[PDB]
Formats: sequence, structure tokens, C-alpha cells
Amino acid sequence: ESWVITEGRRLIPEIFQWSAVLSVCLGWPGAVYFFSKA
Amino acid sequence: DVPTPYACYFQDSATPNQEGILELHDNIMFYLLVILGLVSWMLYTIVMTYSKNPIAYKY
Amino acid sequence: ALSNAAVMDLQSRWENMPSTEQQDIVSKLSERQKLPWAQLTEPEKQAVWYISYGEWGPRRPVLNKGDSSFIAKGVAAGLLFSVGLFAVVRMAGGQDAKTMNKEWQLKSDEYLKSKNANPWGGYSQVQS
Amino acid sequence: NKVIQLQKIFQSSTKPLWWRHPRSALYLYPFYAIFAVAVVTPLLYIPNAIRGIKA
Amino acid sequence: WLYSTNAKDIAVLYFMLAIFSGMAGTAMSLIIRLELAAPGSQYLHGNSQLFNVLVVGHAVLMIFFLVMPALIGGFGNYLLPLMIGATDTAFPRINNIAFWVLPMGLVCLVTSTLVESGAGTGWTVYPPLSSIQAHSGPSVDLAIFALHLTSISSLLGAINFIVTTLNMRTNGMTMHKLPLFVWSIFITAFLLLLSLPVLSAGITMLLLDRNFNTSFFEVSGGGDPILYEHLFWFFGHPEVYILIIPGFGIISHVVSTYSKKPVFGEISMVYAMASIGLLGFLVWSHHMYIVGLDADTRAYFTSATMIIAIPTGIKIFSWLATIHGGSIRLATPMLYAIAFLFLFTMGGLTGVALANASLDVAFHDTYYVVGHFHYVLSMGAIFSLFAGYYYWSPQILGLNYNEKLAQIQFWLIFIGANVIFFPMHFLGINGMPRRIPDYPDAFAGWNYVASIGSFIATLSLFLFIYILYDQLVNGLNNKVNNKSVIYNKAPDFVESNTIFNLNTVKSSSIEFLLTSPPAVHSFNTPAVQS
Amino acid sequence: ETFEEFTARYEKEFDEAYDLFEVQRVLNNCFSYDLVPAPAVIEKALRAARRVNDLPTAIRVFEALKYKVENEDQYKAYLDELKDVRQELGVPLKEELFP
Amino acid sequence: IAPITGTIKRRVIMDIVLGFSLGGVMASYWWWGFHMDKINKREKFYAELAERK
Amino acid sequence: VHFKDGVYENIPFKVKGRKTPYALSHFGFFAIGFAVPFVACYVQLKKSGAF
Ligand code: HEA
Ligand code: HEA
Ligand SMILES: CCCCCCCCCCC(=O)OC[C@H](COP(=O)(O)OC[C@H](O)COP(=O)(O)OC[C@@H](COC(=O)CC)OC(=O)CCC)OC(=O)CCCCCCCC
Ligand SMILES: [Cu+2]
Repeated sequence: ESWVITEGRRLIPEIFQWSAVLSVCLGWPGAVYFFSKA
Repeated sequence: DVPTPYACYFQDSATPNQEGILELHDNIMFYLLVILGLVSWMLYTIVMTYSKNPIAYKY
Repeated sequence: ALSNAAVMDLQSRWENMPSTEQQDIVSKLSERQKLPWAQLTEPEKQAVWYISYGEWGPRRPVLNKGDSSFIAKGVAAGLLFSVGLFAVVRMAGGQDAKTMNKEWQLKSDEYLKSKNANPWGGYSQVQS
Repeated sequence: NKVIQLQKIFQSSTKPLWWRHPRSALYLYPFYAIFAVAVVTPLLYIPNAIRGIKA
Repeated sequence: WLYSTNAKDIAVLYFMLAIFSGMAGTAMSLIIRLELAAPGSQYLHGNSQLFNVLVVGHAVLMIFFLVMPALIGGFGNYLLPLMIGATDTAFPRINNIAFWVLPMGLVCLVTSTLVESGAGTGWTVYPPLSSIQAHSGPSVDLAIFALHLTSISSLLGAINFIVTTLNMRTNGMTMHKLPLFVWSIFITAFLLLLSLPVLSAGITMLLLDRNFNTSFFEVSGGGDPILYEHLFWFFGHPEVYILIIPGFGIISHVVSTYSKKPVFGEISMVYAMASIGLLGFLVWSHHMYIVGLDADTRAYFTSATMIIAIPTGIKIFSWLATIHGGSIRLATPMLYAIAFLFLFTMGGLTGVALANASLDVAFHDTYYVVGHFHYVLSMGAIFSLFAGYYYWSPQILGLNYNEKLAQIQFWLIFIGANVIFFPMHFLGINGMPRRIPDYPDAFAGWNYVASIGSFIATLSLFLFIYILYDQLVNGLNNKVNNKSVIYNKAPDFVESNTIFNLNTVKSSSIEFLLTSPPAVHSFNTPAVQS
Repeated sequence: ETFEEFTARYEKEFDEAYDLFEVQRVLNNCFSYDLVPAPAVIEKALRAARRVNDLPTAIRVFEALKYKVENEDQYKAYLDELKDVRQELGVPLKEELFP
Repeated sequence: IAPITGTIKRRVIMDIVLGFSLGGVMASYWWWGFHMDKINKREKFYAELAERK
Repeated sequence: VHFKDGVYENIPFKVKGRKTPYALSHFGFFAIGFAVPFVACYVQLKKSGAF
């Protein structure tokens, strides 16, 4: 009854935030190509 | 062939010897994203969730 | 007992208190702890927790409260002074290649279109 | 033969250990003469070696 | 003082030179990356010489004059006397020639550029490129001697560490209970001993083939240049496993200090740390897969250099186990040691992709290699050198380093050098070759992305000079105000503040129990352990 | 090793505490394990604080108990269980003090 | 009263296998939405070279 | 350094009590180390025709 809803709420905005790190730490060349194709 | 400006992948395969490399560069990097997917996750669950843990499990 | 005007607001007053008085109050408080508890008054009870387990000296945070923004204002003002210093060394730069100015790049495409260089994928070769 | 004799001289000498031999005064001033030349003349030919002037 | 034989004051001369050779080793990489900003020779006018001179002028200052004298000389001559329990090193008089030949290893290298030719041979100084018919002047003559002076300093600088650890310990310090920084260098000292005499024959034979025309390597005479490709690289792969094992010692101390917890599997971490050193010997031609080896010889190495990723996985997953339960105190050595655990391991995944003989044949000498070995040199051996300086700077100098200003030096190194070395994997997967002053026009894309970042990292290094100025001038006025962090271990949850100042440093090593700075005789009595 | 050998070992070491130091260094490793301590041993973690005449190391018990309870439902049933020996000694909690 | 045990053990198994499940949703897209997308084009163009008879 | 384990006396610098300010002798050690490739880019270009 404890680890079925308290272990969830710690982890739902975590993976919502963790993917935002890799889209800036690794996905940042997907912006400099997008901004200036010239 | 010709390199492309702002490219990130192989040049176009015109040889089965070259075509074998592209199915081995992707066979390797499929097993490199599980390891990078683990380390990038197992380092965010520690810096975020365990920097607010004042009682260190030192045993 | 201990007076009200010595332990009133021992949060903003523990630092910038003189040091001889600062351990005089912990001498009076350590004699009031040799009593049955729940007889200490609440400005004398919540101000012995601030001495033992407060936030001063030890248990001071690694960053101050107005210090996490000073970190992120040295990062975001280090990228600006990087790129702003990049333009000075480029404007003091040599003359570039003749094969980049969008028209050499254009006629080097139907040269590749007539040879089918990259069939699947892009052979645009256009980046003025 | 001189091992106990030098041990009186070396122990409690109040000198640098490379000045603590009795036969050491002549060992240094010719040695400091070949040291004062072997570290400048390989380096003084370096401006001679920048302009192509060789031998 | 100049020729004092105290091991403490030698290691402060080591560190005084590894920044001077650092600010020369990265000013050359500034001009190297300034020339790769646009197609056509911009700042160098039309000279493709002085670009294979600056590349060898930069790549040997970084390897042999920055990361070698700091992680072995600048720390090993300061910590291995101190943590084990010695008063100084076991051979303290040759401890001074191991430093004072390094400025003489600089005059043998800066004058190797100022002479009329310029050694345009690259870091891997190959025999027919550096032969006397190709390179005529005395330029490459001095570039193969400055590599010899460092080969001989760091050789007797590791005989100084096998007969320090094996006999000069304390009473209860048995052979199974040592700090991991000592087991880093003592394992490293069994690789510095058994790879540098291999190198010293592989350079002197090239000297004999240049002014004594003996034809060890000359083609007219049957001397292979391919003997060099297995004899230099027999030194070469242990050499790059020497820039990382003391890097594996500092991280094992920092990540288990700023987490209030002992390290996970300490006995497991010392057996998987010589197995890197031992098995690193048996893999030395994975650099030379394309040079025409046999179809079973390359079949052995494509299975044998993947087994180096077996003990390195133990030494990383245990660093992801020694901070799981414990607290995390995010100061500056903890920031470097936690970004070392992400950028070195991404320089490991590119390792096992290059490790195959079936895949190096589309990656050799490209920029995909330079993307790989800079995630494990400027991100695995600078991320453990910045995490070793900041971890022992106020303990050793006595002055604190303005902690609020060392956090912005971390992020400008993190994201201001990831912007350089991440797009290198894209220029190399297309096939841009190395050491070239100009390139085809399709490689002007990321080479301007990687050129904007070399001003970011070398603006942080200009800031790091100011941290070194704030630490020496008013570095005493830092721990009396709220500028820095004083206690690197905050007390526990139920540890009262007035009892903390009695039992302050709860270290696991002697290095913090000493005074700040330590004494000129910090050990005048035989200490005891357990 | 087990839950009961955990209880019998640390409820024994609280008796020969004799000092403020050997309460806080033993209250620390009675909370720095994988498991959660029973209320039998934490009753001797308040009697140890009464033997040494120090109140904020008895207010820091119930704050270390609050973070390491892993459920608020398993805390209020755990708080009301200790209210028999928390009203004798007059130990407040940190939220009631409002410091 | 409840002998509660295993707060870290329930935060390693929940912690490991949700990274393997996070190491798949970045990798199975990379081998299908990129690698099989790249083999779709090369299977198409080489089938437009065998059409010429 | 043989003795006097003070605070500034394990470093061969002269930080305090210097006649001249220390930023002259501290940046002047690290900018001089920065300006050594910019004289290798000088006497090797002027020798080889460029400027
Ligand atoms: C120790 C190893 C090391 C380090 C740290 C670096 C650091 C850097 N290197 Fe270099 N490099 C090599 C070793 C290294 N390099 C080698 C072996 C080659 C190949 C040569 C050959 O084979 O042809 C090479 C080649 C090479 C090339 C040419 C690629 C090719 O032709 O192969 C380029 C160009 O982009 C480059 C750039 C850089 C840059 C921008 C950095 C930046 O990281 C530097 C700026 C970042 C800093 C600010 C941190 C370092 C500064 C310090 C002073 C250290 C701090 C330590 C103390 C002060 C405590 N390097
Ligand atoms: C300085 C540090 C350093 C380190 C540590 C390494 C480590 C490794 N290197 Fe690298 N390497 C260099 C520096 C370094 N290298 C340099 C300077 C060059 C040559 C450049 C030049 O010639 O100029 C080079 C060249 C080089 C080549 C030659 C390419 C070419 O020139 O053609 C190859 C290929 O085999 C290679 C591979 C590896 C491998 C497999 C490792 C492995 O040890 C790394 C393994 C690590 C891990 C894999 C990550 C952690 C482990 C896991 C999380 C668990 C296990 C992993 C999985 C199951 C996938 N290296
Ligand atoms: C070869 C060797 C060359 C070396 C050259 C390297 C130059 C790097 C210099 C870095 C430096 O000196 O900064 C430290 C200095 C003192 O800080 P402290 O740690 O004592 O704490 C201060 C307090 O805690 C918060 O300071 P506060 O918040 O009150 O001030 C605001 C401050 C923050 O903004 C910035 O940092 C970027 C502008 O803004 C200003 O002051 C603007 C004034 C014009 O902070 C400052 O005041 C910096 C002012 C700007 C200096 C020029 C910046 C150029 C990029
Ligand atoms: Cu290697």
C-alpha cells in the first residue's frame, strides 16, 4: 500500500525531466542544424 | 561518394563490403544505447533523488 | 530561569553575537537541561535546538541562498564573452575560400545529379 | 685504514656533504670551470642555428 | 628553494610546470582549432608546415608535460609519501632529477620548432615521414630527445614507487589495506617500468636510422616501417592506460568522501585495477588493424581488446554503487567526479566500437577517433585532475579557492568542451582525415561548431588562472567569510554542531588529519593503524 | 542480522551510553542501516537522551524518524504508538516548536 | 507496529529495470525508426536498379 | 624549502611582502606560457616568407 503510489510520484516527473537532459546534452546538434541550414 | 554538409551518418553504401559495415555499426550501437541508457538513468536517480538523503546508508 | 530578552529570536541573533556572550548562553542553557523537561519555556526550548542542530558554521550549505544564481550567471555570461571574443579573431581573419559562395555550391549539384552520387540521401552540397 | 679516520671528519663536520671530504677543494673549482662553459656554448650557438649559419 | 630534496617541495614544482606546459599545450590547440574554423588557410597564411609542427607541439605537451607530471609527479610525489605513512620518498635524491630534467625536456622541444625546418611528423613519429631524406634539419632530432628525457624521468619516477610501497609502510598497514590512490600508482609503476624501455629502443633506433644510417627502418635495406607500428604501439596502449589509472584513484577517493560512505567493493576494485594493467599489455595492435595484419591476428585482437571493458565495467558500476545509498554533497570535486562518470563512459562506448577489426577499417585516422580519445583524455584525465586539485588544494596550500567561482569553471569546462568533442564523431563518420590544415567544403559544418567551443574551454582556463590568483592572494580571507566551503564533510543528521568541532575530520586517509599546510617533517614518529 | 537481532543489539548499547557522544554516535548507526528501527529500541533512544540531559538530540530523533519512515500512513500510527513515553519526558517535535 | 524492511532493495530492482526499460525506448527506436528506415531506402533504390532490363 | 612550515612558505613564490604587485608576477608567468606558441608562429612564418 506504501510503495505502490509513493514510489510512483517520485518517478513520474523524473523521467519527464531526465529525457530533457539528454535532449540538451546529446540532442543539441539537432538545433544548430535546424537554425542555420543557409 | 560525396560528403554532405552538417551530416551525421555514413556515406552511401556502394559495396557489400561497405554494406556489411553499416549493419555492424548499427548492430554495435544498438548494444551501446542500452549501456548509455542505463548510465544516463543511473546517474540522474542518484544526483537528484539521493542528494537530499541526509542519513547515509554507510553499511 | 532565563530571561526573555536573551533568547528572544535566536535565529537572526546567533551569528553577529559576541563570542564571549555566545557561549555564555549555552552555559545557562546547559544548566536548564539538568531539569525535568517541559518546564523550559518555548523561546528557551526552540533556541537550544538552533544551537545544537541549526545552520551556522558546520551544517552551513555549500552554496549560499543568493549563490545558485551567481553560478548560472557566470556560465551564461561566459558563453557570451566567448562568442563575443570569437568575432574579434574572425574579423581579424584571412580571406576565405572561393568555393563557398552559394554559386560554386550550386553548379556542383547537377554535376552530381548527372552522376547519381547520393541516390538515397542528400547531395545538396549547399551551405553558403 | 682511513675508514675510522674519515668517520671523525665526516661525522660532526657542520659542512655540506659535498664539501666534507678533505680532498675536495681541488675537486670543485675546475669542475665549476667545465660547468660554466658546457651550459652556455651549446645554447649560444642557437641564435647561430636560427639563421642557417652552420659549420 | 631550487634543489631541496624534500618530496613535498618537489611536487609543488611539478605542479608549477604542469600549468606552464598546460597554457602552452592549449595555446597551440587554440591555433590548431582556429585554423579549422573555415576552409582555406586563414591565420596560417598558406603554410601546411607549422601545422604538423603545432599538432605534435601540442599533443606531446598534453600527454608528457601535463597529464604525466601531474597525476604521477604532481600528486604521487605528494600523496604517496603522505597517505602511506612515509616521511618522504625512498630515493629522495633522484626525486629531484625526475623534475629538473622536465624543463630540460622543454628546451629540447621549444627549440625543436624555432629551428629552420620544424618537426612536421605528428605525435606518432613515423619512420619514413621522419627519415632524413624527408625531414632534413635538426627539428625532429630534438623532438625525439625531449620524448627521451620524459621517458627517463617517469621511469625512475616509478622505481621510486615500488620500493616505497613494498617496505616503507606503517605498522598495521598490511598489503590488503591501502588507499586506492596508492594502488593506482603502484599498479601504474608496474606499467611505467615495463613499457618505457620498449619505447627507448623504438626511438633510438630511429635516431640510428637518421644520422648513422643503420637501416632498422629504412626501406632500402629491408628495414620495415611496420616494425615501428608494433614497437611504438607496444608502449602506446599502456601509456594511455597510465593517464587513467591514477585517474581511477582520485575518483575512488572523491566519490566516497563527498558521499559519506566507504567505496563499494574495495577488494574488488584492486583486483580489477591490475587486470586493466596486465591485460593492457596484450592489446597493442588494435591501433594498426588496417596496416596489413593476418586474418586470425586481427581476429584475436577484436576479441582481446574488448576484454579491457570487463574490469572497467566493475570500476564504474561500483562507483554507481558507492553513491547509491549515501548522501551527496555537491561541491566542486563532486561535480567533476560525477561528470567524469558520464563523459568517460561515453568515451568507452566509442572504444568498443573502434575495438573491432571489422569496424576499424572504416574509422582509422578519421575524426571519429579524435572524438573518442578526447572523451577519455580531456574528460577522463582532466576531469580527474580538476577533481584532484580542488579536493586537495586548501588542505595542501592552506587557502580556500572561492567555491562560488569554481562552479562556473566546471560548467564552462563541461558544456564548453562537449561542444568541441561531440561533433567530431560526425566529421569522422563521413571520413574527414586527421592532421590536415584544410578539408573538403562539406566538412565546414561541424568544424565551425567545434571551433566556437575552443574559445569556451580556454575562457574557463583563463578563469582558472584567476581562481589561482584568488587562492594565493586573499585565500586566507575566504574561510573567514562565506566565500568557500570549509568542511568537506558536513556532519550527520543526529550529530550536534557543538560536538562536531571536537571530532571534525572523519576521514579514511591520513591526508586530511595532517595540518594545512603539512609540516616539513609531518612524520617524525612511526604512526600506527588498527 | 535479522529484525530481532537488530533490536536486541542496539537496545543493549544504549544502556552503557554514559555520555552525550556515545548517544549520538550510537543513535547514528541505529538509523544508518537499510531497515527501519523498531519502537522498542527507539524508546531507549529517548531514555538515553534523558540520561545525558540534552533535549535537541531527542527532537532530532523524531525528525530522523520522519524522513526515514517511507510512508506518512506508517508514521502517524508510529507517532501515536510513542505518545505514551513522549508525554512523560515532554519531548516536542520540530513542527510543533516552529523554530 | 510493522517490521518494515527493504526500502533500498525496493529502490534498486525498481531502479535497475526501469533503466533497461529506458535503455530500450532509445535503442529500439534507433534500430527501427532510423536503421530500418535507412535500409528501407537502400532496398528501394536497388530495386529501382533491377527494374532496368 | 627545508624548514618554516608556515602558510606561504611551502611555495617558491613570494606572495606577500613583494615590492611589485603579485598580479604582475602571476599573470606574467601564465601569459608568458601562453605566448610561447605565438613566437613559434612568428619566427617560422617570417623565415618561411609569410608574415
Ligand atoms: C592529454 C591529452 C590531450 C588533451 C587534454 C587534449 C586536449 C585538447 N585537444 Fe588534443 N590531441 C591529443 C591530446 C590531447 N588533446 C593527441 C594525442 C592528439 C593527436 C595528435 C596526432 O596524433 O596527430 C590531439 C589532437 C588534437 C587535434 C587534431 C586532430 C587530429 O589531427 O588527430 C585537435 C584539433 O581539434 C585537438 C584539440 C584539443 C582541444 C580543443 C583540447 C581541449 O581539451 C583543451 C582545452 C581545454 C582545457 C581548458 C583543459 C586543459 C587545460 C589545462 C591547463 C589542464 C588543466 C590541469 C591543471 C591546470 C590542473 N587535439
Ligand atoms: C587515454 C585514455 C584512453 C583510454 C582509457 C582508452 C580506452 C580504450 N580505447 Fe583508446 N585510444 C586512446 C586513448 C584511450 N583509449 C588514444 C590516445 C588513442 C589513439 C589516437 C592516436 O593514435 O592519435 C586510442 C586509440 C584507440 C583505438 C585505435 C583507433 C585507430 O587509430 O584506428 C582503438 C581501437 O581499438 C581504441 C579502443 C579503446 C578501447 C576499447 C578502450 C577501452 O579500455 C574502454 C572500455 C570502457 C568502457 C566500454 C566503458 C565502461 C564499461 C561499461 C559501462 C561496461 C562494459 C561495456 C559494455 C558491455 C559495452 N583506442
Ligand atoms: C590571463 C589571465 C586573465 C584572467 C581574466 C579572467 C577574468 C575573470 C574575472 C572573474 C571575477 O573576477 O569575478 C569575481 C568577482 C567577485 O565575485 P565574488 O566571488 O567575490 O562574489 C560576489 C557576490 O557573491 C555576488 O555578487 P553580486 O550578485 O552582488 O553582483 C552581480 C554581478 C554578477 O554578474 C556577473 O557575474 C557577470 C556580470 O554582476 C556584476 O558585478 C556586474 C558589475 C559590472 O565577481 C564580479 O564582480 C565580476 C564582475 C564582472 C567582471 C568582468 C566579467 C567578464 C566576463
Ligand atoms: Cu589503444
